[PDB]
Amino acid sequence: GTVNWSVEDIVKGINSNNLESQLQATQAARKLLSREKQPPIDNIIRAGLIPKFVSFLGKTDCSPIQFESAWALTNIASGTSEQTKAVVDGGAIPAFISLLASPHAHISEQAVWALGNIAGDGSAFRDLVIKHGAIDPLLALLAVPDLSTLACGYLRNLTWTLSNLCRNKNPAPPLDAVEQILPTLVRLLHHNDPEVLADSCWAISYLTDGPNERIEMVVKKGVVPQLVKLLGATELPIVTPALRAIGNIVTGTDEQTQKVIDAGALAVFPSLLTNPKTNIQKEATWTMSNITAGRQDQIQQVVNHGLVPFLVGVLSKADFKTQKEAAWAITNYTSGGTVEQIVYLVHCGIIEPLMNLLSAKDTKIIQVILDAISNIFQAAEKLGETEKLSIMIEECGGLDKIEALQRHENESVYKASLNLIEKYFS
Amino acid sequence: YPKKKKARIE
Repeated sequence: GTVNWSVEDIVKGINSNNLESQLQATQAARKLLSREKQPPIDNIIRAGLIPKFVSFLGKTDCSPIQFESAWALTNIASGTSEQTKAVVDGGAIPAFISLLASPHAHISEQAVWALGNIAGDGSAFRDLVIKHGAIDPLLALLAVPDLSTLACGYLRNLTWTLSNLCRNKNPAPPLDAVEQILPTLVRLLHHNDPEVLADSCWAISYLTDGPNERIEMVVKKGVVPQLVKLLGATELPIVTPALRAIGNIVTGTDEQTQKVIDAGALAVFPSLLTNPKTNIQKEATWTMSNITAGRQDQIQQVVNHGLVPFLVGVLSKADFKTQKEAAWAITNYTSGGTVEQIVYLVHCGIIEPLMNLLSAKDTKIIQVILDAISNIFQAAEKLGETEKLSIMIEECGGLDKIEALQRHENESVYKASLNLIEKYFS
Repeated sequence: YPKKKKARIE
């Protein structure tokens, strides 16, 4: 019937003065555009069909053509920035916002989907969708006593579009829009569907990626305990965004990191720092590094949870990026920690893996490791352990690596290695 | 990050 039409026949049908022929041609276009194998988006655009689809969006007495045109425009807007721009130039944003209030659930869902693609293009189209007033009807669609009564796919699409309205930076979403959206986000964050939870955590991670004031906007709503709970979840698509959000939060002030700590997040890190997924380990070590850069009582809480041995393990064996994050965490620990805490760090066996990592070509990790060693040597000086630590470094082959670093391109590597040799190895 | 956009496929 409407299967495998040529764009020529689609154009012929849409250009006819017969609403039913137009509907048939629009469904044929939808079926062309809904195939995985290279949907002919550019051919549909060149045929000048976008204005006709946008006009069909507003045919209230023919809901099927509304639905078909909405689906076609959704799939067109799902492509490159230029194709999304072609959709937007046709005036589709206000038409989709108007359709959000359609009495037909599938049409409003398709409008949500299209607006999600448009906003997900980037900052400019996101803020334009916002300026057209989509947030109010979007949130109204979710204003029900129990989210469970809503259709699953409908709720998932709503959550995804909202997350896209929270996404992207330079600029970040408007403050008032974020405040308007956040309560519904908090509610979605307690929903039971895995996809809704994952997309809500992704939205929260978007919103926490910025100045401490944005992190505060999010943290004030009291979502950190729920974020930790989800950090403990079994579904990787949930743990990943929850961990990203927690990391972004701990990049803020020490009080926000303390809010993360009080929720019990550290107890989850024995598994996260041994998670078989590389990215989970990497981001968990990055979070730990941003935690060890905090106050001394927070370093002490890291110690009490037995996470220093796990940092040693990650530093000993892990993907190289995770090892970079571990080196950064150790350097922050040693720069901000007490003498007792640095001595404990040494007692857990950090020296040997820290030295083994000095043979890597990455110059910045070498600088980081040398800074950590300098801090440890200061802590030892304060106790008179300088010689004992020097002997330990000699026994594991670290002295050879430092002596080799003396003749290194980077000025700071040069100078720091030479200074270590001159000050602690006579 | 996850997909910015997604088409409705059938």
